[PDB]
This record gives sequence, C-alpha cells and structure tokens, in this order.
Amino acid sequence: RTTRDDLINGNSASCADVIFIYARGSTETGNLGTLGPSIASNLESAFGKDGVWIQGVGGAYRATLGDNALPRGTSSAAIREMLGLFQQANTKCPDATLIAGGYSQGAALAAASIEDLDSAIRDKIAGCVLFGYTKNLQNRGRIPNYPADRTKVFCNTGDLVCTGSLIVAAPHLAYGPDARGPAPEFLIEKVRAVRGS
Repeated sequence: RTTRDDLINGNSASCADVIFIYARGSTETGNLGTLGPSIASNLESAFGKDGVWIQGVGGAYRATLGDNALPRGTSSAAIREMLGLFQQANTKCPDATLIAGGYSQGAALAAASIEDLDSAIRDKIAGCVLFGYTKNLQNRGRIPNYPADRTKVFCNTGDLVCTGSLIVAAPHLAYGPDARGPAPEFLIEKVRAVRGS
C-alpha cells in the first residue's frame, strides 16, 4: 500500500531486474504517499511482482512541509537517506536497472540526490519522473548532471510550485491521472529501451 521496502527486505541472491526508488510529497503517509502506489501497481503489471522491487524513501526523510524552503528544497538528512538507498541498490543488485521518481518535496529530493550521486550509479538510472517539481523553474526543467531524454516532468498549469513559488494551489494535488498512465508508461519505455524485452 503506502509502504514498500522491497529493496531493504529483498534477498541479494534473488535480485529483481528493475529497482524503483520513490520519494513522496510533503505530509504524505508511509514512504510512497498518494501517487507511489499507482505507479507501483503498473510497474508490477509490466515486469511482474518478482521482476521489480518498489522502494520508498523513508527513514530520515520526514517529508516536513517547512523543508521546502531550505536551499535544495529539502533537508540534508533526507538527501543522505535517498543517496544511501541508491548506494544500497548498486551494492545489493549491481545488474539491476534503476528508475526513480518523486512528487513535490520528493521531486526536489530526487533531483538533489541524483545530482550528488556518484556518476557510475547515476548512469544506471534509466529514467526519472517528477510530479509538481518544486525546482522546475530554478533548474529549467532539468535534474543537474542527468540527461533530458531520461527525464520526464509533470507540471500542471496553475501549479505555482513549477513556476518558482512555494504556494500550494489545487493543481498541485491533481497528478493522479499522470501517476496512473503516462508516468509508468515513460518508466517502462525507458527500462525496455536499455534492457530489451
């Protein structure tokens, strides 16, 4: 449901082919929040339950609303937590293809983490989806040090956080349809582009 720790719980001897790491929005529950479960169900349909590990960013990432105002759009502790998960994935399953995503503060977190990541691990992330990307204007719709072709940003018209503000308006809470269709579609396509099928 809203909590998935497939990577942490998973057996190193039976690694999934695809590992998805996702960061939730502010004040959201579990480690997947409102959008993560919809993406997860679709990835499982495409790769099979044993074919993909779903891992939310929990631990030190508290998804505190106030942290949106910090320099990177999230806390240093949260960035350290997500970096640790990518590092755990790389060590536990070196042959797995990675994919990632985040919503709101989680999108800023995914961007900051990917920016700081060792290039060798970052290069294994086949695609990343960002919803209501809080640093969209500041970063010009990109994740620093990560290719544009592997990035997909979902920013609704009227969602003030995509336009340099930190005000939460109704469009910021309307990413449900994207999480159910285009977001997983993009992730599946990017994984197949490199793994084949």
